Parts: sequence; structure tokens; C-alpha cells
Amino acid sequence: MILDTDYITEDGKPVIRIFKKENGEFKIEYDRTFEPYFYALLKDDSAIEEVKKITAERHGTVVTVKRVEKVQKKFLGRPVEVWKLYFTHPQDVPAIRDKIREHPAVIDIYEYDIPFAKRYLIDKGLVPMEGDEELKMLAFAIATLYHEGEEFAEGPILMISYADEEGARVITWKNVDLPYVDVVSTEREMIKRFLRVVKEKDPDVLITYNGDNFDFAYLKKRCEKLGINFALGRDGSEPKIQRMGDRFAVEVKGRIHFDLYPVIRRTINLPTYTLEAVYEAVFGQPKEKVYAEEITTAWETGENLERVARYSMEDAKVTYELGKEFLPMEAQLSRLIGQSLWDVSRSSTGNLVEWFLLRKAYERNELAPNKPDEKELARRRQSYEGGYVKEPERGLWENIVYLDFRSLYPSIIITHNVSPDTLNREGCKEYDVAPQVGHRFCKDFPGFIPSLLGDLLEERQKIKKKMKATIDPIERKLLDYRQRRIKILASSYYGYYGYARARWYCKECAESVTAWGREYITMTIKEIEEKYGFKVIYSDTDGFFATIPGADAETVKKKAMEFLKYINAKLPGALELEYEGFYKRGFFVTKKKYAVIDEEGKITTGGLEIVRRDWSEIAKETQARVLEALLKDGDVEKAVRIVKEVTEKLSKYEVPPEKLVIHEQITRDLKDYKATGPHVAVAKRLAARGVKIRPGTVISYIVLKGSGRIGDRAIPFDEFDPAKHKYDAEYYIENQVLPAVERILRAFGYRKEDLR
DNA sequence: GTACGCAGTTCGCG
DNA sequence: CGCGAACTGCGA
Repeated sequence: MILDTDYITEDGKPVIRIFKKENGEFKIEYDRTFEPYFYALLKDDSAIEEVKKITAERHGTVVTVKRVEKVQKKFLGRPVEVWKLYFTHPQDVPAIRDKIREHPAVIDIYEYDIPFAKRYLIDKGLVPMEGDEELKMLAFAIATLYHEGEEFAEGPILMISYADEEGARVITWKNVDLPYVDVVSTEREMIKRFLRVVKEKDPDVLITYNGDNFDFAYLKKRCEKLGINFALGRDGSEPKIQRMGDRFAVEVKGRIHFDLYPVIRRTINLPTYTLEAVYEAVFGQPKEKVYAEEITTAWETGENLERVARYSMEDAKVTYELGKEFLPMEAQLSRLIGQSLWDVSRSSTGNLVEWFLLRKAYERNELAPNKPDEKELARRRQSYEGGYVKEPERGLWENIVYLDFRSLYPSIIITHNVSPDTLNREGCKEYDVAPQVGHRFCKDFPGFIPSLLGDLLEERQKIKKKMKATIDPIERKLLDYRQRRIKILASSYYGYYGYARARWYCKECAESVTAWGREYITMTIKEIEEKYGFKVIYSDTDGFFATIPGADAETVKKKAMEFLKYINAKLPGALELEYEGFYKRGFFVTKKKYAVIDEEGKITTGGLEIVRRDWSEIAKETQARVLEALLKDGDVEKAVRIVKEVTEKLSKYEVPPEKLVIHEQITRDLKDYKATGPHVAVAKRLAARGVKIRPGTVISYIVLKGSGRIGDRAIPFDEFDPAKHKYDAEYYIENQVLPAVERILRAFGYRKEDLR
């Protein structure tokens, strides 16, 4: 099983290292034969003699083109002639590529920003994370001494906890009477013992929760301050801190540093992403938080260090448990994308699609388009029309079916062969024509993306079959993870077409896909109303709710089935409308806001405050209980009484302040805000106290009693002192609970004033 | 990764 | 000094 690749330099030459786990043994394979390269498109072949002479400078050393070769390739499916330019070292390419591109005989250059070790995995056809190999994992976490207004890692690490299958332990340099605590004499001795623990356990994976931006950078700054060779790598190297975007990332050679934080952010939508919140959300068990101030107090007074050590131990333990849950998933993603787990677990959706496409392009001798430069990026900022949203027939409805298309956009892409290499391609004998926008797509050969998308959907169907028949539960689970990742990838192509930084960006493809989608959904709506007497209540992009006014439940279900058989004989190719469910009652608030209940009593909602992080729990729980009284009990009067009891508890300050927390993430640098709201005002006061605030930080605040701007009265919740602070009961009644429920109950004649 | 949509905060204008 | 526009977050 391949775990990772990198390269080192030997006498000026790159040597690829393939880190492997085969039959339980860590192994490094070395490859000295791989040459870095990129491509140049020339105005005339004779010009290669001049291009060959171009030089540049690296670390004082002259950079030259090593060797050149004319190759034939395809660009968007058309033959093209380019020159492959070879170099001695991969660091030669960034040094020289601009001077070559700028040459007057060079039209353009291609595949010039592909990192050498990832180039290697593609060109050799190697796939990471294949095989039945069991990886050894170890989570760890640190606890530190913090003083307000200090510089990063000015204070010592107090505890290092670690956990694996055999349990969890805490190393610390004060005496703590717990059986899982190992006591050492100093911070230095604690770090050194932790190093020895890692070396002795020799894990394949190190699991952290936010180790990329806290724990490893803290350990490095302490190791520097203390003069410790932080030799975590299997080659004896120290952890490598890399800048990645607005943030950092930490790699450990010969291991995989698995930081759960970016994995969870792009996998689960949660109100906050504290370790405690993620743990409870995933396993349903509570984890108590101990705050820095309590840690510092406990360390400085020596009082109650057992609480701190238990917190530290639980940190490592739940980090291990979350690692066990999420690593096999990401490992299947790594295998599907064909790049290392380290890279893939940290990569955005668009980047994941692009690396998969780069590999498929290589396999098909297709030269890759470049990422856009600044000019082209500005060219690509125009938008296009999206999905169809019908204005709902607002109110309460009965006996509702929901019908939707199976993977509408992937089905359109495959059926109509929507791809940049088929778009308006001349000389074909069959075309499909996008409605409204008019773009033509040739059908004479599978387009690059349709062909890949069809293979993905097919393989996903084969995997589900093998799952049902396999007796190995491990294989079945890993197959499950793979088929789920394939589905996600399949559903990512449409958005990637519209992604202005995409190599294979194609606005014409994107808007053809949404144009066909609008046509298919509005055609279906028109047919079910005109030929089957349904009334469509609401529709958004790829499905609709409908009923037959005055018909009983079984008539609506039967007639819906008859309509499906009718309509699906009219839909071409992969398009398929399906019966998604039957709902006894549904309430439609506005576009994108509804709630329905099935015949078993389960309520599902779209777009309602109940799922939003920026609405307080008191409002969300009140909305949930109202929806229960209406859809499940038909008891409007009960729902009204519920809102009144809630507002009465807020008025008497009887609601627990925990239910009053609002969460809103910071989306940009604090400097770039044109307007300041509550969460921005709270972020700025925190940052004014030294607190790191980056895009993606979730501000969790509560609104206190007073007047003026809400922003002026908002404090972070973990500063809420129930004696020094009184929350704004009128705000939570008037701006949170009542708005969330008024838009529902007004359909029955009530206004806000009747709900207090 | 995309477009479409609601709606709460804040501010400024007339 | 009510009303709307800008800004903002997050919801197929």
C-alpha cells in the first residue's frame, strides 16, 4: 500500500521516495529515473533551438533546459503538437518557466505547476491507499499555559496526551494522582518522552484535532526555545510546517499527519467545530470543556490538576476515536482521487476534482488546460442562470408526494454529452442543443467529462452489487465508503464547470446543464398538472411536491405512480424521475422553506431556522415544537400556547443561557468588512485581545440586556457570567423566537401580538 | 464547486 | 426617523 511520495536531492538530482506499508512493514522505495518536465507550444518548430538556450538562476546555480522532445497530444480532444521540455531538477521549473513562456516564439506553456511527487503518482499510474493493509494510528493533543496578551508559545506546554487502541495516557511535569498520568520533571523531559513514545509505537498515522495550526506549531516553537531535535519523521526528520492558504499545514515524513479539523469542516455541517461539539455530534456522548483560564489557574495554584489531566486525556481519546471513524473514509477518497491522504484530507472540492481530472487527462494523452491568469480570471466573473424555483402555494397541505430526478445534473451531462471538448465542435453528424442558451454538443464520441462521469456512475452501481454479495465485512464497509465518495465526486462536476479557477472551466457547459434542468423540471410540472390533474405545491431545481386536491392518500400515491411510468417513457437517456416519498401533511413557508411529515410521524424540513447555526436554540426548539403541534397533532391552539409559555420563560429569565447562543462564522479578513454586525463586533474585540481570527472561525455569542446596536451588547458566550450579565429577553422574544414561528402561525390568523 | 432565496443588522436619506 | 438599500450569513 502506498502511503505518500516526496523527493529528496542527491548530488543535484531528484530522487523520488515512495513511502509504503506492505505486509505490515514500512518501506521506502527510491526512484532516481524520473525527470521533471512541462510543455511548450511554439509558433514554429525551428524556434526550439532558441528555447533550448534559455537559462535562469536558482540558488546561484544556472538553470538550463536539459533535453527537449516533440510529442503529439490532444487538447480538448483535438490533435496538437508541443515540445516536452525536460529539466534536471523540479526546482528548475518555477525558476525558468516564466522566461520560456515570455519568449516571443512561445505561444504558451502547459502543465508547469504540477508538484513533482504528485506528477510521479499520475505518470506512473500509482494509486495510494490500495490493499488490505492495517495502519497503526496514534492521536495526541497538548495542553498549554496561556496568559492573556502574550505571544504564541511564550508559555510552556503543560501536558501531552496520546491515545491508541490500548488506551490514553497523559505526560506532565507536575504531580497528578491519576493512574494514566506519567509524571516527568520538566517541560523538556515531557517533550522528549513524547518523542520516544512516538518512536517506540512507530505509528503510520498521527491524528490531531487542529494540529496543523495549533499543536505542532506550539511544539516546534517550544522545541526551538528548549533546543530539542523534534525528530518525529521515520527518516528522523522534524515536522515540516507548510503555508497553505491563509493557514498552515504540518507533514511528518514516512507518516501521515491526519488533522481531523479540515476533514470535519468539509464533511459535517455543525453549529461549531470545537472538539467537544464534533465528538458529541458524531458519537452522542458529552465531552466537557476545560478553558485555558481554568488550566492556567489549576497549574498556577496547583489546585485541581486532576480535572485538567482528565480533560487532556479525553482530548487524545476522542481524537483517536474520531480518527478511527473518519480515516477509512478519507483513505477511500485518497484512493479515488489518486493522491496521498495527507493532501486529499486538506484539499477543497474543486482541487479534488482537478487532480482526478489531471490523472485521467494523462491517461488519455490529453494536454491539460492551464489555471486562469488574472486577466482570464476577471473575464470569467460573469454568472449564468441557475435552477428553477417555483413560488410555493404557501400554507398547509395534505396528501403530498415528492418526485425528483435521479442525479439530475450528472444525468444531463451524460445524456447530452456536455463537455468542453464537445461544445460547438464542428464536423459531427449528431448534436444535442441546449434549450434557451443554444449551445450545441456533439454526440459522435463520449466527451471527456461525460465518459468519466458515466464510468463513475457505472462503477458505483457495480460496487453496490458487490457489497450485497461479499461476506467480508471489512471489504463491504470500505466498498461502502468508496461508492459514497464516487457519488460525491460525480455530483461535483457541474459546480466545477462554473468554478472560475478551474482548468476545465466551461461557462457554456455549466449553463447548458442548468438550462436543460429547468426545461426538464418545468416540462414534468406541466405534464403532471395537465394530464394527471395534480396541483404542484412547490418545486426547486430537481423535484417537486404535488397532490390531487380532494383525493385521498391512496389515490394520490397510485396516480403519482401512473404519472412516473408515463413521464419516464418521454425522458431521454439517463433522465429518470422517481418517487421520493409521501407526506401526510406539509407546510410551505416561502421559497426554500418548508416542512413535511411522513406517515410514520417523522418531520423533515428544508431551509427553516431549525437547521441554521445563526438562530438560537430557544428559537429553533420552539419552531420544532410548533411544527410538531401542527403537522403531527393538528393542534394550532397547542402551538400558540407553546410560543406563549416560551416567551413567558424568557421574560422571567428562566431560559438557560446556553439556549441563547448564536453562532456565525467569520468569512473574511476582519479588515475587509464593509459593515460591522454583532459577530464581527465580537470578533474585533477578541482580536483586540490577541485572539486568532481567520476565515472560518465560528463566533459564538449572546445578546445582553441594554439598548443600542445589537453588536454593542453581544459578548462571546464563554465570557457570559450569569451574575455580571443579563441577557436581552426582549431581543430573544422579538428578534429570535417570534420571527421563527410567526411566519407559520400567521397562516392561521395569529400575529406576533397574539403569541406573547 | 454553482445559482437562487430569505431575512436579520445597520445605516443613511428625505 | 420610518423605510429601504447594503451588507451579511447560511440555507438544491
